[PDB]
Amino acid sequence: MRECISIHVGQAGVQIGNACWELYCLEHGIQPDGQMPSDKTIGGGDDSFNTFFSETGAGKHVPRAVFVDLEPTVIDEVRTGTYRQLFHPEQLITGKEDAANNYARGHYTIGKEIIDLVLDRIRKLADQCTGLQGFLVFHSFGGGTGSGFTSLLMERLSVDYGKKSKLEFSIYPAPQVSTAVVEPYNSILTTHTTLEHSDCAFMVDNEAIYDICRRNLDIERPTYTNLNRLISQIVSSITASLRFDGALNVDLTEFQTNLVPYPRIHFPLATYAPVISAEKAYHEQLSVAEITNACFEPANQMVKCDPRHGKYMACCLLYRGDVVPKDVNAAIATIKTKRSIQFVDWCPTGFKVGINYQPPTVVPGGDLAKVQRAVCMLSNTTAIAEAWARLDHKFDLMYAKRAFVHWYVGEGMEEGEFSEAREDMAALEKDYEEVGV
Amino acid sequence: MYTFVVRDENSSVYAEVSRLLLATGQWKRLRKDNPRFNLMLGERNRLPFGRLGHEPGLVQLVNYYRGADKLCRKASLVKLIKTSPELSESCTWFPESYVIYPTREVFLAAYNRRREGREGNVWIALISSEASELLDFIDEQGQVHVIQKYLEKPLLLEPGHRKFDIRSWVLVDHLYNIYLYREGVLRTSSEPYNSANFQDKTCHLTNHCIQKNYGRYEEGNEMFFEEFNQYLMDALNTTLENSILLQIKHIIRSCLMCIEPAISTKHLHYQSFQLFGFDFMVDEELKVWLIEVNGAPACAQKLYAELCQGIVDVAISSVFPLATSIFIKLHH
Amino acid sequence: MEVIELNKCTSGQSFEVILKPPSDPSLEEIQKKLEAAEERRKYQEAELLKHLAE
Amino acid sequence: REIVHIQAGQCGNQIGAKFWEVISDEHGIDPTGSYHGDSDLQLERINVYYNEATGNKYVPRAILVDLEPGTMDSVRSGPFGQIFRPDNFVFGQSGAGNNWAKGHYTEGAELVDSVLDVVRKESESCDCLQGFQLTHSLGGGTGSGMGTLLISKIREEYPDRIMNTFSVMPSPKVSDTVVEPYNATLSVHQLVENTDETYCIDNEALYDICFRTLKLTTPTYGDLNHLVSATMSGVTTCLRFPGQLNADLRKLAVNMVPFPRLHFFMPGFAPLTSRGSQQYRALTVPELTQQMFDSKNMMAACDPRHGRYLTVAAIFRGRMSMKEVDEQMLNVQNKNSSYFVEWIPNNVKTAVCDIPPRGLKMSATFIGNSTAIQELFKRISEQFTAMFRRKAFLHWYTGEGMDEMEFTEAESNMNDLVSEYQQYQDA
Ligand SMILES: Nc1nc2c(ncn2[C@@H]2O[C@H](COP(=O)(O)OP(=O)(O)OP(=O)(O)O)[C@@H](O)[C@H]2O)c(=O)[nH]1
Ligand SMILES: Nc1ncnc2c1ncn2[C@@H]1O[C@H](COP(=O)(O)OP(=O)(O)CP(=O)(O)O)[C@@H](O)[C@H]1O
Ligand SMILES: Nc1nc2c(ncn2[C@@H]2O[C@H](COP(=O)(O)OP(=O)(O)O)[C@@H](O)[C@H]2O)c(=O)[nH]1
Ligand SMILES: COc1ccc2c(c1)CCCN2c1nc(Cl)nc2ncccc12
Ligand SMILES: [Ca+2]
Ligand SMILES: [Mg+2]
Ligand SMILES: [Mg+2]
Ligand SMILES: [Mg+2]
Repeated sequence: MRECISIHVGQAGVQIGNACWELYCLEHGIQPDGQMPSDKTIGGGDDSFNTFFSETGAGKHVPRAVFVDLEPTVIDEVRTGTYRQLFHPEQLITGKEDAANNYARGHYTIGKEIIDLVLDRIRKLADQCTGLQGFLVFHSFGGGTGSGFTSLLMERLSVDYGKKSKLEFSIYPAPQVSTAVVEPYNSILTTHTTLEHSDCAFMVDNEAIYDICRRNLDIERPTYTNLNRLISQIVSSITASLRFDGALNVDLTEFQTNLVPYPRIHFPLATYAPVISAEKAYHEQLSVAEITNACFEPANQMVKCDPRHGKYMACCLLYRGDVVPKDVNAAIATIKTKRSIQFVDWCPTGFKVGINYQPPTVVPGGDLAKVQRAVCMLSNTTAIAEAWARLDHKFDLMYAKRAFVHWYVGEGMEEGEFSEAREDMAALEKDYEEVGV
Repeated sequence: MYTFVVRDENSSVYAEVSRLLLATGQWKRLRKDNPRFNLMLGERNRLPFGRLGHEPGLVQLVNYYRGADKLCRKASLVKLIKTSPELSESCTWFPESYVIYPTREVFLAAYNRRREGREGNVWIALISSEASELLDFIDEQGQVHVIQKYLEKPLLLEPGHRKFDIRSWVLVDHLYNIYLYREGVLRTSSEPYNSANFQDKTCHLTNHCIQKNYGRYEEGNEMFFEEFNQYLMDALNTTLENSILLQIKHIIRSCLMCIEPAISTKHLHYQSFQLFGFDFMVDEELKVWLIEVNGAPACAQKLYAELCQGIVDVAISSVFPLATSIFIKLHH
Repeated sequence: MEVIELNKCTSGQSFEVILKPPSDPSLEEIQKKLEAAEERRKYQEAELLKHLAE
Repeated sequence: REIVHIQAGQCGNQIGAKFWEVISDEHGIDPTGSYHGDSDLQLERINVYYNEATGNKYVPRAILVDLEPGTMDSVRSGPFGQIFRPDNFVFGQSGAGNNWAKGHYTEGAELVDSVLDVVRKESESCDCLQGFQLTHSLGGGTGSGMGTLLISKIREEYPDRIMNTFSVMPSPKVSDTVVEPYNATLSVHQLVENTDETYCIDNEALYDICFRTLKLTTPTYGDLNHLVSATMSGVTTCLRFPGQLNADLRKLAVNMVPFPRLHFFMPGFAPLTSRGSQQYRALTVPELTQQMFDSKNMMAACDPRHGRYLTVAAIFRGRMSMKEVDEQMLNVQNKNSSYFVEWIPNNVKTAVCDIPPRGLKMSATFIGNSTAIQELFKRISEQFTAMFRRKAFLHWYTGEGMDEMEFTEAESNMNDLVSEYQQYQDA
């Protein structure tokens, strides 16, 4: 057994972390006080779920997690919420004034004063690990803390944990729920600085999650709570192999090996099905073939884009519920004949499949219906670069006029970091084009 | 009001479609780079499909199918037919073609049977009967090009003994309905057909531009369906519908149904339509052959008003409705 | 379809399906860039206080 | 995230008092400072504007400044006058005579240090001071001259805090003295350099609204201040109430101000209401949205169709469909996209607050950074030059030690501000 430490940075990272750990507790039978009746080894163990939970002598199962935000109101809700007993106070870190939607304020001005404290709190968890594998880092692209402080934290983690894998769950900005007009700046700045320090990053476009909630959950105006419960389901599907017995994606290193053949192109596309409303009184349970076929509909992706017009480098299918390999292979044979699934020429055309028999868990009173079977597809397709093209275009429009640049320069950043960051993105988009034509 | 942007000022078709939209009073034109548009009349190269369908509160439509180039480039068309089982290696309405990369593997294998049975053995790039002289031409150029069997026995109009090609305009809407404009046009050669030398190629190349005697038998070397049909009746005792148009509809349907999975926008966050130009060649036996597909065609001055008005009715107002049909729907 | 490396446990199973084969900065540099940025902030603030003193 | 409020001069203290009346009622605080409200959303962010006192009393973090006692006596006599900390009353006796030089250089200089003493005491009690908001007029002497002197000194002692002002622009339609263009031009020069955000409250617009729209034939300052207090309550909603945004003054500045000098906002309000008269039909979300963007609802006498919007912040208050709000706001941008600069994508942000202001079931407040605000500064620049070309009335200022050069400099900077706004209206 090898431990994983989760780090949640900024409002988006913290609130998504809340949703994930709530779901983790429900999936493992861990109560809000940290007790786990099914765990017969009191005070310790090297079970699969111990990758995410440590144990006290009193039988408390404590998330291997740190929450950090430059302002306290969001993490204060964790300190007084349903799962307040779950976390030790020292893993919940807050300042008093946030990055004001400003990457440079989060990375330089305010981040320089709290980075050492955060690394010391992370060191405290690392010392409880017999064989730490790496980190899972949750944050927004658009927030000043989520972008600015995350990139600083990621750099230092490479220095202090050089041999450790680092995975990201990143919230890509969407105007329908976005908060700041400068989020394209913060996204490009943080992506540039973080690119070489991340082994694998799962982007979630709030636009995709928003529309999925409106379309399939019949929520007219989804809130963060609606979005995060859906995101936590996808995050759970992705991390289930780390928390449960199995042969696929059992260590963070395996994510890179299975999903990322080139280091810089390390942004797999997540596609999830089925998303069914709890309110719907009559539902027809979808078969293996139907939910698998849904993995190739852009409407079910975490980022809207067209994989038919890109190339695949890797594809994993993560099933939960009543699924046997025979039906998966049958569904795949049909799908291959009716869909445009092109792989790069230097990669085999194949699916890596994992099945957990336990069907997806849903939070009581939530919006998601209980389903008999679900699947999350992780495909590394060049089509995801459409999202970079979109982001870089918005960046170019504002930066051509230097709009808002004075706010970043005023925090100690140099104008040249804007163009340096943008050039890295131009190279990234070029990489995706070489691999996809 | 509905909003639209114009990003290909060189399009005669959509220049006319702009005016019609403005003339309705319910359409406003924005500047090229304004993102809050309902309709994009996009550029022809590097159209940013990835930026479409991400504007909250705007249903967005574009006049091009992403992925339709696979059909509208000569090299890609040949690959699409040889490798797609729906069309297949032995498709009856596409001439033998081979893709040749200029610094040929199997082309010489067929050309060397050509010398066996002493059959017609002229090919096209640009026309020749000797391979090693068209290949000196391919490589002294630079880009890729296809070499295709030149049809030696075409149908010749009388009087004149003339060669011709048929251009059909086909509109595909956001629902992937396939609409064949009822008006076609024959692009005739004002020169008599000479099969004794292909070096002189004004009687072989039927392009309206390459006809710089031009305008003799009919205005602008354009014979339309009304007259061409009456000709087929007087001359050959048949109709345009029976002898030619059935095969043309079959070919159009086949091509577009083959790529529908790859280019359909049915469940996409943006919507597409596109106007295609299919070019057909008719042989001595009233047999139709597909020559190529144009993804950004122009029209004939006679037909601009009617066809462009039809694009608005079928492709634009169907998605953005306002406050007898000239198309034949090819069913599938 | 080639089905390989099938592994079965009580919790589920995993396997692979093939259709077709193929055709950092140091702590020192971080500390300096953070200090360089802080130098620029303090320079800009000293310029303001100079201007306010005038 | 505490805000320190400062009100200076006659106008500043009169709109400042009404502001505290309006938001005190919205938060359920009475003239004695005791909270007798019904909802806890009233108290969640009460500390932004109120200190807590012995006995669960709420004391506005407000400092009242003037060079003459008269208006401040009226405030302490006013309905809520007993809620302010008595030590936060700082006044002289000589008055400023509608003379910027007196407020900035002579009379004001004698009093400014004792105002900074009160500011320092209020700031030191702050858990984490956001910054300051100043209410003042630009056409007088104390709020204009001493107010901008305070802003300068406040920036010197708190260079990393946000400075926000509600600045009343003079108008010959509502005018006390001919020297108001002089005082306003000198003040705008200060505001361009030493505030992060300035709400341009134009007495010209306030008069026109009372006259043309509210059908008041002879509006008083009390009628003008009714529009001001409703606007000030609106634009501070996201500071005072817990929303999706958790907004503060710095985030407002970061997102609204693409270039540091262009930080002068056009406020707007809907529905437009007169005092002591209640209309009974609530506005639908479409009507709220269309009115809030209407030039007739703008508090700065500028035609928004004469420029382009750099950024916009819109706040809807009341019980309404947020889905309908999103659709209507998207409708405005999509149908009028030429008036929103294309080089700042998605430059219109919306917030919703369930609590409506007193007397209304739904309201909308508009905050616009429009290049059309240059019309306001051009107007003042023309009135300034009409007198300055003859050096008329200058002796009131040279008598306090000022030189003509300083007038020439303020004129040039404001004309620069005008041309800088023009630069981005053509882009
Ligand atoms: N999906 C999701 N997105 C969120 C959530 N909270 C914020 N966001 C998104 O994150 C972006 C803003 O970043 P935040 O995380 O709120 O900001 P921050 O990291 O706390 O940084 P500062 O507040 O600027 O110091 C916007 O695009 C929001 O849409 C959330 O709970 N779920
Ligand atoms: N296999 C073939 N057999 C006989 N004639 C052929 C032929 N291929 C092409 N041609 C003749 O050459 C002419 C031009 O060929 P082609 O259509 O490929 O060029 P092009 O792309 O410039 C015209 P467009 O783009 O309008 O379709 C045709 O009109 C036809 O008369
Ligand atoms: N809107 C509004 N404007 C005022 C009020 N009182 C004065 N003014 C304007 O402010 C300017 C006079 O400044 P004033 O505040 O009275 O002088 P000060 O005491 O020296 O700051 C003129 O432009 C007046 O029209 C008021 O109560 N409301
Ligand atoms: C143009 O983009 C913008 C404009 C303004 C703002 C933001 C982005 C992000 C958060 C801060 N912010 C706001 N701040 C405050 Cl105090 N009140 C607001 N009321 C309505 C809307 C926004 C408000
Ligand atoms: Ca145990
Ligand atoms: Mg935050
Ligand atoms: Mg062509
Ligand atoms: Mg007065």
